[PDB]
Amino acid sequence: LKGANASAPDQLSLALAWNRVDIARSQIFIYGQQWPVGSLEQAMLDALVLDRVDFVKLLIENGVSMHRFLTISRLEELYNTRHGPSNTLYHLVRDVKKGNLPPDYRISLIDI
Amino acid sequence: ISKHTQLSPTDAFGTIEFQGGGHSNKAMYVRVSFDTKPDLLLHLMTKEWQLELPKLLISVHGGLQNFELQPKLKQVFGKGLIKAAMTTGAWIFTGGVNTGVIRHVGDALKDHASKSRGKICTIGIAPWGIVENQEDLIGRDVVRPYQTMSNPMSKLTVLNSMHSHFILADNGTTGKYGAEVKLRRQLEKHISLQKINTRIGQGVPVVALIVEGGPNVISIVLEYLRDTPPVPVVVCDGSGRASDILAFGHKYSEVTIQKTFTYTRTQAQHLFIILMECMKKKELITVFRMGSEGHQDIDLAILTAL
Amino acid sequence: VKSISNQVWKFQRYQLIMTFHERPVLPPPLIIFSHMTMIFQHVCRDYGLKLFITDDELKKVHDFEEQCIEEYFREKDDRFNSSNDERIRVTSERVENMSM
Repeated sequence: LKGANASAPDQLSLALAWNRVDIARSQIFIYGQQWPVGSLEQAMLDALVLDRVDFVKLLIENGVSMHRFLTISRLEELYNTRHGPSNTLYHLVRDVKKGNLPPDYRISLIDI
Repeated sequence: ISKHTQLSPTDAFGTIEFQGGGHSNKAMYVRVSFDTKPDLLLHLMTKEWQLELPKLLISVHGGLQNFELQPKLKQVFGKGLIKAAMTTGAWIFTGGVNTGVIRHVGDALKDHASKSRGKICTIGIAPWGIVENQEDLIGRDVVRPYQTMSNPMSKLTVLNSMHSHFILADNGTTGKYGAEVKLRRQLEKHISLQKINTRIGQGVPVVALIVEGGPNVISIVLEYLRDTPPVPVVVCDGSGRASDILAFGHKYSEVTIQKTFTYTRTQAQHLFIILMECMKKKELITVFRMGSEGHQDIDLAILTAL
Repeated sequence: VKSISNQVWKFQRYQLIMTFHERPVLPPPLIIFSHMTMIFQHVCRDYGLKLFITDDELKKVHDFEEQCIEEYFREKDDRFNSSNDERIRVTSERVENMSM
């Protein structure tokens, strides 16, 4: 962490990729981090798609509000993610739409 | 100008919820003027908010600088203050803004609600100009969402969460303090004169707790001790600032070379007159320390001072 | 078998109540009169199904439910942290650390 001497979002992304929450809790979130504007919400979006409950809770505990974070576009991006565990949403979408969708079809909220 | 502000009616009073925090909390808020009589404020506090007369009143003073407390001190202090305000029904007067010791008591309340029931009526009397969002609260008698997120360059500190009630004092300026101190002292004096339920004839006792602070903390402690009904003062040594020098002066009293601290200003100027006055009226002062002397609990330290 | 039957009967009470709420007032032997009322009205749930409320009652109910769920979680955590297994495990870990 201290060897990279990079910005706070880079250290936070490293800790998110390692799935080490206590390191971010102690080393990262300290007195006067001076977070760049839009960094915390980007980290929340990255933590959602990777299925990190602890990091989502930690980011919520430090100023990130879902009432401003969540939009239609971000929810749409959440529903089309790939960096997560297996799910049967695509098969249900295909069955509802009767298999007419082309490959790599872009899901929309109306489909949900 | 010479305080040339028109006395328009208040247009910001109701309830606010703190969004972005790690909890869901509600807090009544009313903005008022610096000339509001203490009896009127007490009427609003006991009638519109449904708050009974307390059996204990704690005043907390500190430094507006965002200082830092050592481990094992902030935990013990927080739990002692919380226990002293929870076992006995009490009001905790604070600065209100999220700076310094007020952030510490906010975190102490954060730990308390994590693992205990009940509600602590903590009242934060803060100036109106220093809040980050003077707007976003102008909805009268309506809920207004509030953002706990803050930025270093805002120059206006957000209101600390985990505070049950607020009172905002306005004199006109923005970014300048010293608009509520007289109101705060008059409110404390007016509450102290209120009779407790007992028929013996004693008012609601008032205690003062000092952590960190700065040059003004000595003046405030001296003003507290010189009032005709004396107000006992409890000081924590481990903070480092003028609390520590008060703890030092509590020892080996009735060493001027030992009075070279130089944290305020140049060595040529000193407040040794008022410090000697404080050491002259040192029977009312009670100092908390860990293992060095008695009262290892902050809760036992505060109660035994009354 | 009797426990299952009791549970199933308590479940089917709701279906019976709704079935008789939808039912017309007249009994079948003289239902002919109301069996032709809807014929003319075709070309022409205040309670018992739902309960319409205002905004203030809605907010009060939401705050009540939030207080209930917070209390339930706190009670569950307090019950879990005082069970014998948790105390034994924590005591063993602290004793080992203290011994080292």
